[PDB]
Amino acid sequence: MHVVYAVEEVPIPDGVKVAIEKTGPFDYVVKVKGPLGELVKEFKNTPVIMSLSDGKVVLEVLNAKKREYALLGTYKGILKNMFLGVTKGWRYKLKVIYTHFPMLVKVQGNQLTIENFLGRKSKIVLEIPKGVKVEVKGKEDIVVEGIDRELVSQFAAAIQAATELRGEEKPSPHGREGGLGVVDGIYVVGYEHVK
RNA sequence: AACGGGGCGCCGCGGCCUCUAGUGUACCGGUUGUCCGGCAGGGCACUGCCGGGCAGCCACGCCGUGGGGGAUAACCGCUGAA
Ligand SMILES: [Mg+2]
Ligand SMILES: [Mg+2]
Ligand SMILES: [Mg+2]
Ligand SMILES: [Mg+2]
Ligand SMILES: [Mg+2]
Repeated sequence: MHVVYAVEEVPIPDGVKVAIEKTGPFDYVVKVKGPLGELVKEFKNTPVIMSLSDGKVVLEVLNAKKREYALLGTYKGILKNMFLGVTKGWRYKLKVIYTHFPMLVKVQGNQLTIENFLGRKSKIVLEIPKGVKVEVKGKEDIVVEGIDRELVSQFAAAIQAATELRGEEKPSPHGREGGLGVVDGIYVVGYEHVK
């Protein structure tokens, strides 16, 4: 379809300061300062016109096709996620599932390490990025907290994918005659806010 | 079974000659037949033949011969609207 003009509005919440700066012909840099910290995002080569209006961010498209009109909801969702990150934060939870070999997960510094995964002598080591806090709850839960939902979710995805094997090392998901197979690893169980 | 850790080959490539092996009509010795009168020394038998063998060359000998980064393929995921 074709759109002569479309507009969307994201209401800025209390205590959150938004700055929008034009760094190019169609580029934007957005800074969101909240109680929990600061978030910075870039929107490059975009048809969406972003502006500020008395506590709201206005997103506008003029003479847009479907591919340009779809960007309004995406930018709205990104801005809402940034606001919720600076206000309440983000906290992703992961579960540690083992069948015979317990997987010792530990956070030392900005390395997170998994030992004894399936009895492997090798140890999985992951570099925790800036602005992500990793905590190990008991022998079964992992918590990743931050103010960037994309960064926190990406790190949780990396943690889950570290325990998934590929190639010839991939074990059979199901057992003999249809039972459960060797399903061992760390599974992202969900998300919530810090506050 | 596997990841991970330790050890070593085979194939190829590039060098080297210390060792070992080959050659080595440089060199040294033994010996057959005949000629130089005999001994000695020697000619020829196309090194006469046999044994050893420096240097050099050489392999059948020795030495070196790697991890990493980037963008990616097949795809696997995060966020995410229409
Ligand atoms: Mg060679
Ligand atoms: Mg000889
Ligand atoms: Mg004589
Ligand atoms: Mg004569
Ligand atoms: Mg002769």
